[PDB]
Amino acid sequence: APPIMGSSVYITVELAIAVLAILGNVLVCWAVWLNSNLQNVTNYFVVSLAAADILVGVLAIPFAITISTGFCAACHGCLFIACFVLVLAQSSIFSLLAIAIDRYIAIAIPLRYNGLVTGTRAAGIIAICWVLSFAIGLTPMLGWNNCGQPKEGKAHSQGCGEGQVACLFEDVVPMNYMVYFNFFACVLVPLLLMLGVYLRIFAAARRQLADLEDNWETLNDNLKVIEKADNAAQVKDALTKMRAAALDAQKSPEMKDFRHGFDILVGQIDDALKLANEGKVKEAQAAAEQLKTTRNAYIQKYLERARSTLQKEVHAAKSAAIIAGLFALCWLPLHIINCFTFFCPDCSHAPLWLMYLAIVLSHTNSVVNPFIYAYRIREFRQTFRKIIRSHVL
Ligand SMILES: CC(C)CCC[C@@H](C)[C@H]1CC[C@H]2[C@@H]3CC=C4C[C@@H](O)CC[C@]4(C)[C@H]3CC[C@]12C
Ligand SMILES: CC(C)CCC[C@@H](C)[C@H]1CC[C@H]2[C@@H]3CC=C4C[C@@H](O)CC[C@]4(C)[C@H]3CC[C@]12C
Ligand SMILES: CC(C)CCC[C@@H](C)[C@H]1CC[C@H]2[C@@H]3CC=C4C[C@@H](O)CC[C@]4(C)[C@H]3CC[C@]12C
Ligand SMILES: CCCCC#Cc1nc(N)c2nc(-c3cccs3)n([C@@H]3OC[C@@H](O)[C@H]3O)c2n1
Ligand SMILES: CCCCCCCC/C=C\CCCCCCCC(=O)OC[C@H](O)CO
Ligand SMILES: CCCCCCCC/C=C\CCCCCCCC(=O)O
Ligand SMILES: CCCCCCCC/C=C\CCCCCCCC(=O)O
Ligand SMILES: CCCCCCCC/C=C\CCCCCCCC(=O)O
Ligand SMILES: CCCCCCCC/C=C\CCCCCCCC(=O)O
Repeated sequence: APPIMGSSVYITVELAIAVLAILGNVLVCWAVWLNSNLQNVTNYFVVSLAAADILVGVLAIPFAITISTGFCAACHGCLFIACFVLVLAQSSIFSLLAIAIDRYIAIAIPLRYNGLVTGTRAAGIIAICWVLSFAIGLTPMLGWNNCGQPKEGKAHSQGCGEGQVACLFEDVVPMNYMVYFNFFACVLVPLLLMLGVYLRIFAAARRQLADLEDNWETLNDNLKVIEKADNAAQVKDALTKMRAAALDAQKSPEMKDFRHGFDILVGQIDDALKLANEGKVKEAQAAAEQLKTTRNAYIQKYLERARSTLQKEVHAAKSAAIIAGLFALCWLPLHIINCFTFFCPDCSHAPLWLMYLAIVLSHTNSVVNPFIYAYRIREFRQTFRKIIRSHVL
């Protein structure tokens, strides 16, 4: 069948993908620019991500279309249009790796997060990572290429000029770079680091929610113990434990009542302890019952406001992990095909239709991030609606 027929489907699909990558990711950047609530360090790596996805539809996809033709070109010039998408894919990994780290710092040390993780530093890291993306993505241009052994039978068959080659990806980029350097070192290892960072985010979250439920139990159980105690020493024991678990939880209009609610609580425990150390066992049990009023007015509201925040931090970590995981679902096929081309020379090269299919799959990854934000993030969804209603409609 004529090559232009199959090539037309691939090109139409690529262009259709390009439009969707530019539209959806320009919509993300427009939301982060307008909504002040969306302006945080975590969302500055999202804009770096969206920028990389914008450049895929504007440059990487046009470049991919160009190299599918095998047009005659200067080898190093063809080497650039073959390696530019590696820069964009490398930038996406750095951002994906920074979001995972930023979400870990947020849940592992929320108190020193505002000073440690600032916007000006996020900008310096984004700039640093973008430069390194060009260094890593264009390494073949520094010498690790196949321009020293061009297929001159292929170049002559296509009427190429002196110093030109038939611009094909696997003919100018060595496969040991794509497998050992790009896939294993620069794509796989970083994705494994993310997997481990997300394992520690969720581990730190399950632990903290449980430890807050342990204090909530240690208080009420010690209150029940006092309501059934018999002497002043028992009461003094159940209060010594409660004071430890109270100050332990202490560690805005809401933070003012949160600090007042614990002053009352810890103070009321001091009230009962003095009586327990004075031999008054009845007056101590009565003073401890006033904690039941502080509990149903301050403590139970704090426990639930802290439980909700930990849940909101887990929801966001999951949303971030769905973005890095879908990056693997889209890029692993094309990487796994390169491994078969590289590791098994006795295997038939994957057919051209599977290459196209794997190539367009890697490009659909630049369309899906705006959908995860709109689906899994309430603030992004609302801001997308505002832009669509006010400007696009
Ligand atoms: C700011 C952005 C939009 C500029 C984009 C410039 C791009 C399209 C330019 C920059 C370098 C250019 C390449 C450099 C060298 C060659 C070798 C020549 O034998 C074939 C064209 C080719 C392969 C060029 C194609 C177009 C190219 C990739
Ligand atoms: C969710 C993702 C990671 C699963 C996708 C795995 C895909 C890319 C794997 C599964 C089976 C693989 C194929 C199995 C057999 C062959 C025949 C061989 O002569 C060329 C490679 C080729 C054609 C493989 C290419 C890659 C392949 C299609
Ligand atoms: C941990 C996961 C997500 C990373 C991906 C695993 C990759 C590296 C694995 C999965 C399947 C593997 C391939 C399975 C079969 C073959 C055929 C063999 O003759 C050469 C090695 C080769 C080509 C393997 C290379 C490595 C491979 C591509
Ligand atoms: C098969 C169609 C003919 C032209 C081609 C090709 C081709 N063959 C590959 N073996 C290949 N491997 C990659 C990868 C880059 C980063 C990770 S995997 N690419 C790039 O990904 C989209 C393609 O258009 C190209 O830009 C590849 N292209
Ligand atoms: C295709 C079914 C319709 C749904 C569309 C989505 C699925 C597209 C997936 C693969 C298309 C490529 C199929 C494989 C084409 C192989 C061509 C072939 O058999 O080789 C030519 C042979 O040399 C001469 O007979
Ligand atoms: C708006 C920013 C995006 C600009 C992209 C411009 C659209 C170009 C799309 C595909 C270009 C592919 C050209 C193929 C080159 C080979 C042609 C030939 O061999 O004669
Ligand atoms: C805004 C920054 C502008 C710089 C953009 C980079 C443009 C040049 C990119 C790659 C240079 C490769 C072209 C060299 C021709 C190939 C030489 C050869 O094969 O003999
Ligand atoms: C590091 C961030 C800025 C990088 C922007 C991209 C500029 C181009 C980078 C490398 C170009 C190397 C290829 C130069 C062509 C040389 C051709 C030859 O030697 O025959
Ligand atoms: C072959 C050299 C290319 C440079 C490597 C590119 C891939 C980056 C992989 C790991 C970088 C590690 C530093 C980034 C932060 C993650 C560290 C961590 O696990 O906490």
